[PDB]
Amino acid sequence: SAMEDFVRQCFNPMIVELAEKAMKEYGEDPKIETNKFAAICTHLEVCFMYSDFGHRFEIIEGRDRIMAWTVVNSICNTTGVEKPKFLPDLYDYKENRFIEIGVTRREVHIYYLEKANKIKSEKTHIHIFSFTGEEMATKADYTLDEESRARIKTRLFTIRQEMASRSLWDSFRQSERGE
Ligand SMILES: N#Cc1[nH]c(Br)cc(=O)c1O
Ligand SMILES: [Mn+2]
Ligand SMILES: [Mn+2]
Repeated sequence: SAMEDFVRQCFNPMIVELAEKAMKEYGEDPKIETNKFAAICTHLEVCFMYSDFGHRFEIIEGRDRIMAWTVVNSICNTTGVEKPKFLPDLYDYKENRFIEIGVTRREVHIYYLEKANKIKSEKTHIHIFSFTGEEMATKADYTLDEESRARIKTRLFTIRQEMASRSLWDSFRQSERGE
């Protein structure tokens, strides 16, 4: 029950509510799949931090599927960018490309390969963050300036260390749930 307490204590209510909604979609109980719960919250918060550091970015993640696809289709219709096969996380209006955001407890390159093999689209930019301050991005183009990426890396490390002080990090990292 400690993972749920930590989640509600370190993530703001909006993020927690969105994550619980995602889990209700999956038919998953956040009191049981606690690690997936924390992972969902962390990925949501990274996506929102990313989109706020720009308005440069359009947030697709966190919307219900109806709204997410409505926004994707609006962007495609008004830009001509090819429609992604999977719901991406953001749209970058400056570079004019969709972005998939990855947050992993494994090596950034392994998860990068996983994401790139999955989405199978040369056009969606991919950006992977770890909990150790590492990143990897398509073409090594990290989109953001050093300060914003620093802010995200700090937040992720801090989440890791909070989990560690509560003896939660070990279970969370050995689990691939949420990636
Ligand atoms: N939608 C969605 C989604 N689901 C998992 Br699992 C990992 C992600 O990075 C992501 O954007
Ligand atoms: Mn997503
Ligand atoms: Mn993502």
